[PDB]
Amino acid sequence: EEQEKEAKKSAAKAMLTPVQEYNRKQRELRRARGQPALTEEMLAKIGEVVARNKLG
Amino acid sequence: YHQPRVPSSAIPIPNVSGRVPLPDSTPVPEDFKIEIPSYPYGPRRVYHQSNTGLYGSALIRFGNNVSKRNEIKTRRKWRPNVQQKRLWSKSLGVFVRTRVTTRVLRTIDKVGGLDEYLLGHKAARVKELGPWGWMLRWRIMQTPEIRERFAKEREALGLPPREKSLEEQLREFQVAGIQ
Amino acid sequence: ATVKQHVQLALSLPPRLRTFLARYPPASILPAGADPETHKTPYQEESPNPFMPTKHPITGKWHNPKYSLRRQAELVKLAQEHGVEELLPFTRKLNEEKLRKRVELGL
Amino acid sequence: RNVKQTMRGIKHVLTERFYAWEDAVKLAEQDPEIDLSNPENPYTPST
Amino acid sequence: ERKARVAWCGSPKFLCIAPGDRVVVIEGHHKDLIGTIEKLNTRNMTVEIQ
Amino acid sequence: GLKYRKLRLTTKDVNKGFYKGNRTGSMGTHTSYGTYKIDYTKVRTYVCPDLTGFKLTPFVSKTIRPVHDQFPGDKLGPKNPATYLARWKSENGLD
Amino acid sequence: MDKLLRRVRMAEGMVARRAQRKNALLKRITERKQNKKNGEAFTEAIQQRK
RNA sequence: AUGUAUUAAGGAGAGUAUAACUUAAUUUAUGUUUAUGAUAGAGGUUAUCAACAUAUGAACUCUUAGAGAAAUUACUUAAUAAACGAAGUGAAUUGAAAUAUCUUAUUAACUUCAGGAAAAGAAAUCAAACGAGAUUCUAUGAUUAGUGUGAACGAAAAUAGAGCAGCCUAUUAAAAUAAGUAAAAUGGCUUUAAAGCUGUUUGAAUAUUGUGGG
Ligand SMILES: [K+]
Ligand SMILES: [K+]
Ligand SMILES: [K+]
Ligand SMILES: [Mg+2]
Ligand SMILES: [Mg+2]
Ligand SMILES: [Mg+2]
Ligand SMILES: [Mg+2]
Ligand SMILES: [Mg+2]
Ligand SMILES: [Mg+2]
Ligand SMILES: [Mg+2]
Ligand SMILES: [Mg+2]
Ligand SMILES: [Mg+2]
Ligand SMILES: [Mg+2]
Repeated sequence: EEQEKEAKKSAAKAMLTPVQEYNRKQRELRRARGQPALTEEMLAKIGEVVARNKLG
Repeated sequence: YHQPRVPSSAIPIPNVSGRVPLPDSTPVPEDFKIEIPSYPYGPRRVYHQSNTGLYGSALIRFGNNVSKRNEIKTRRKWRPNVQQKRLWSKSLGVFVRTRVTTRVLRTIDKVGGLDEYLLGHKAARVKELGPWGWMLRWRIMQTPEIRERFAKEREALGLPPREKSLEEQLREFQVAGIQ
Repeated sequence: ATVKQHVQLALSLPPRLRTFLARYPPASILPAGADPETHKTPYQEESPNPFMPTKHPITGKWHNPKYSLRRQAELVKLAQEHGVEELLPFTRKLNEEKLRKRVELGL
Repeated sequence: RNVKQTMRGIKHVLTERFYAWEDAVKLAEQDPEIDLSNPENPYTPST
Repeated sequence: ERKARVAWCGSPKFLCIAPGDRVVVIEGHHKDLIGTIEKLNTRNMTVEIQ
Repeated sequence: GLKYRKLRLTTKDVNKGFYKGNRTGSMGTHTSYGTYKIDYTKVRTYVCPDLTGFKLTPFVSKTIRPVHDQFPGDKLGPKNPATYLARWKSENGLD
Repeated sequence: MDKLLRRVRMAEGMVARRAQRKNALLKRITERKQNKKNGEAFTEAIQQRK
C-alpha cells in the first residue's frame, strides 16, 4: 500500500522536460563530490592570520 | 468537451475530469486504466470553473460597488473574460476545443502555439496551466513529435538516450486479440 | 610547537567560517608554490567569486550571487571577530571597502 | 467459577501451542539437523 | 483505616499477629483484659477474643 | 408520546416491515418467491468426542497444591520456540 | 509491519481509557453505598450516647 | 487559576467474579529487592498477606465494506471526533448621543484543505550618510507619526525578553536565476497619495564597467 504511494507520488517523473531531467541529474552527481577539506598546511597558514590579527 | 479524433493515435484527448475512456473497438486487457500523473499544485479550491479550462491565474474576484455621491458600498463580482476557442496543436494535428481566457490567448501567440504554452517548465506556468492544462500537457507528451523533440534536446544537454510508450501497449493489445 | 598552535587556532573558528574557507580558499593559504588557477575547488569552478553575480554562458542570465548581500554582511562581521577578514574575497560589505569608497569619492 | 477456570486454562494452553508450533516451524527451517522436505525421515541426530 | 488499625503490627499485607496468641486489651471498658485470639477478620481488621 | 418514544426501537414494538436479527448467522439464501434455501455448507455442527472411559473431571483435588512452572533463566519460558522444537526431537522425531 | 503495531497500541489505549472512566464511576457509587450503610452504625451509637 | 512535563483520533451499544472488564470478561512467565525493604508460620475462594521493572494470552457489536429504520443484514484479517491552523466568502447588534462615509470588523459565522501543530521564514527588508541583518511569540516605543468632517482608528524604526540556524551538496532530494512577468490606463481592495492584492485592455530591461526594485 505504501509502495503503491511512493510510486504514485513519483509518478510525475515521466513527464519531466529535458532541462528538468538535466538539472536533477547534475544534482545527484554534485552531492557525491562532498565537501572539500582543509589540510594541515592550509590550517597552519590560517592560524598565522588569526594570531597576527589578535596578538601581534 | 467534444474533442476530435487524433489522426494516427488511438489515445484520445483526456476528458475534463482526467479520465481517458478508450473506444470499444480498441481491445483492452482486464482492469487496465490510463492514469495521468497528479497535478503538482492540486485542484483549485475555489472557482471550480477554472479547473476545466485554461484560465492562467484569473479567478472570480469580489469587491464593492461605490456610489457616485455618498460612496455607499455594495458587493459585486469580477469575472474573467472566458471564451471557448478551437486551438490548434501541431503535435496532435487537430483543433483542441477548450475554454480559455483572453489573457491566455495572448500567451499562446507569444510563445508560438498551444504546444509551446503547455510545455513550459517554469514554476509560474505550471501554476497557470491548472488541472485541465496539466492533462493536455500529458497528452502531447505521448505524441511522436514531442517524444522525438525531447529525445533531441537530451543529446544537446549530454544526457544518455532514453520503457514502452503508451501507444505501444495499446498496439500490442490489437495483435494479442487476434491470437 | 608554534605550528601546532596555529592548527589549533584554525580549528577553533566557527563551523560557518571553516566551511566557507574550505570551498573558497584564497591564494594566500594555498601552498607556497601553488598556482591560483590550478587545483581549483569544485565550488570555485562554478563561480570564482561567490559574492559577485555570474552570467551563465549558455543561458545568458545573471545568476544571483551565492551569498546574498545580507549574508555577505554576516560573513564580514563574523570573520572580523576572529581576525580572518583578510581571506574573504572582495565584498562591498568589507569594512575597508566601505571606508575606502567614502574617502576616495565622499558624499 | 471453578469450571470456568478450567475452560479458560484449556484455551490458554491451546493458544500457546499453536503459536509455539508456528514458530518452531520457522526456527526448524534454518536448522541443519532437520529436513522439512522429506517427511518419512525429517530428523537426523547430529554427530 | 486498615493501615491505622494494623500500624502497630506490620501492615495489612504483612500482618504480624496470628490466631492463637494471647493479647491484652488497651481500650474500652474492658481494659487490661487478657484473652486468646480465636478468629482474625482480615477485612475489617477486627479480632474475636472468646 | 413522551418517553417510550425515546428508547431504542425493537422488533417487539413496530411491525410495518421493520426487521432486525439476533446475529444467528446466515444459513442459506432467499428465493424470489419468499422462501429460503438452507445451504448446509454454512450450517454449523458441534464436534463432541466420545466421553466413555474419560477419567478427567473439571476439578482437581485440593490436596494437590497449585504450582506454576519455573522455566528458570528463559524470559519466554512457556513460549520459547526453541524448547518446543528441541523437546520435539527427543520425544517425537518422526512426526 | 511497523504501521500495524501503532494500530494495536492505539486500540489498547482506547479501551484502557474507557475502563478507567467506568471503574472510577463504580468506585464512587460503591463507596457512596457503604458510607450510607455504615452510617446506620454511627447513628445507633450516637442515639445510645444521648 | 496559573505553571511544569508528557502525549497527538474520539464516543457509544450489550455482556461480565459489583475494587478486578470483554463471552479467556481476576491469563501466563522472567529479573531484582524483600524490614538494614519500599515510598524460618497460616492462607488458591476461609483466595488474590508483594511491591518495582520487563515481557505475555484474550480483548465482542456499532460509528467504520455494500445496503439499511446506527449497534441489523451481509461479508471481511474493510477502520481517525472536537478545538487549534491557512485560504475563500463575509454580516449585524454597537459608537458617532439621528444618519449615509466611518466604527463595530480582515470580527462572528459558514466553506474547502492540512498537520501534530499549521502558517511564516534566511531580504528585489529596513535605515539615513552611521549602520542593522530570516521567521514566530511578549512588552515598550504608542491615547505617538498619521488618517478622518467627526466619533474613533492606528504603524514602523529601535529597545528588552523567550527561542536562535542556516541553506541550494537545501539531510531528502527542488533553479540550467525565472515575460504576458515588473509596470501602465481603468474598475475595486488595502491604505496616508507610496509599497502590496486584483478583473478588463495593454506591456519592459539584463548586473556596482551602475541593468532592475525600494
Ligand atoms: K451628529
Ligand atoms: K494625531
Ligand atoms: K499602488
Ligand atoms: Mg406490540
Ligand atoms: Mg404494535
Ligand atoms: Mg422491506
Ligand atoms: Mg456502511
Ligand atoms: Mg458493518
Ligand atoms: Mg507592538
Ligand atoms: Mg531574480
Ligand atoms: Mg502589479
Ligand atoms: Mg515609486
Ligand atoms: Mg513594485
